[PDB]
Amino acid sequence: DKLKVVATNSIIADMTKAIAGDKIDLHSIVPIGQDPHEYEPLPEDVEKTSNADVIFYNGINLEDGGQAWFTKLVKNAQKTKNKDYFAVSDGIDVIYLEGASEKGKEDPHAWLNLENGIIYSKNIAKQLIAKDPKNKETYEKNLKAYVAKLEKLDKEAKSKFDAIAENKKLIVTSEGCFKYFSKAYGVPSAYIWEINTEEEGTPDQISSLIEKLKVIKPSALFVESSVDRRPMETVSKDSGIPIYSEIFTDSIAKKGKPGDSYYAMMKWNLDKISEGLAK
Amino acid sequence: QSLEESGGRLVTPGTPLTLTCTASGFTISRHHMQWVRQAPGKGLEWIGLIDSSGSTYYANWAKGRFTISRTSTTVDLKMTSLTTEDTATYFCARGGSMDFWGQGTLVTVSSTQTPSPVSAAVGGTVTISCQSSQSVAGNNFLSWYQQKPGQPPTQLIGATSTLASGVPSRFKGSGSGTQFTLTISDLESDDAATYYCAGGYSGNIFAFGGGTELE
Ligand SMILES: [Zn+2]
Repeated sequence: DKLKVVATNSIIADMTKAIAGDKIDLHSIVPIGQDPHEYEPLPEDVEKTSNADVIFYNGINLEDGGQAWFTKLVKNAQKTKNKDYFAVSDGIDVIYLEGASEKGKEDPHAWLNLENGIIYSKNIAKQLIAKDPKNKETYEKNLKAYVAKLEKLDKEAKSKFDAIAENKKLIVTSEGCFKYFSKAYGVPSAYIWEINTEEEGTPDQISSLIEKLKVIKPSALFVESSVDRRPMETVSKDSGIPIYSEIFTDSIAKKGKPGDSYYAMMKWNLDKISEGLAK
Repeated sequence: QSLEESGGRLVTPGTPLTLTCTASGFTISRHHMQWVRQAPGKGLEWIGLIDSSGSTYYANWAKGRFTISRTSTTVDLKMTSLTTEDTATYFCARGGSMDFWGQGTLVTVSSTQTPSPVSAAVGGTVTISCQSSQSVAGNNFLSWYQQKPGQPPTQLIGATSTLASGVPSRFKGSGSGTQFTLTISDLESDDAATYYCAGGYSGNIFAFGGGTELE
């Protein structure tokens, strides 16, 4: 009988594929392209969750809020934390949402720091080995290869942006999801709205970023695969700074497209963001 | 904040027709949308849903005669060949729990879950609307809806025990697996409505029970 695994988003699901391979039955709740903060699970997701031998969720205020979907899911399914479902973010230095609006809440976009993605993967393989010790061999060899593949990319991101002047190191995305990236890789970031729970693209939010750009003008703006592009397109039209590239934050790309995995989305993000900020 | 259906009209059998659910005050790109019909006098019947990502699921009787598509602002229901038995009011409802519904558009064509009772009645006390399902649902995907006549359904309880915003604890939902129960205490004059029930199943199929009118 195959181990039944449920991941909450395509990032976590892809991390689990990289470790488990063909040895598990994997279900991803939030489909590719959809927002993982406010996605509403479907009956098939409730069913596969209740029959899951292990569930992996992000935690740190992505889906585990008080009135959030995952908390309702595991409560209604009567699952126990650290026995059935596990937060793959356990063990990272948390960064909180600065906005006085989101008082005290945590920023969930930890995977944008590659070292946290390694922590995510280590937490995934830890529980896969504990519940399916038959395949401890394969989980460890895939984790070891995955961690190394991510470490090389991490060492690359540490010096990817050294050629760009400090007055032009600004990653501008629609959502303020780059906090862990900025801390880890020395590139400040700006946004329209801080988290997808807020209203996305108000005239004040747009006009504030317009003024922010006048002070620190980057060569390029960016837009996420999982957000409506019209807010960032208004900022781009008004500021005159073109959006250099689509980037990947809260979701991987569809099967077949560039960035259709966590590693590929990070290499894509490093490639495109370094390219755009140059000119 | 609002859903508005359009396109319904009176047609002959075999006439194709397309209905449109237009959203006002929010975007559809991040909500599941269901199409539900209700024949005159008869009860609520689920047709299908379009998942926010784009997947489509339909009832087993659709036979491919009803097709759902979505844009950033509208959801389409393309009926390819209408029969007189398709005479109904066609609603769109948002979300997996069908939180809020449109007013409905009327289509006239011209020339499973069983609630044990059809009716129940008290003055100011307590009534029970019960539910038997053929198969288990996820064990908790059951929802209760109140439908005052000539109005869209209002959702009362989602997930079988969880109240919706602004519904009193007076409405109590219980049950698990196949048997579910809606209990209404402190009965009021405007509790008079036909209380329906909707379950979600494996394969993302939804089904309403028959009515349970209340006095
Ligand atoms: Zn996000």
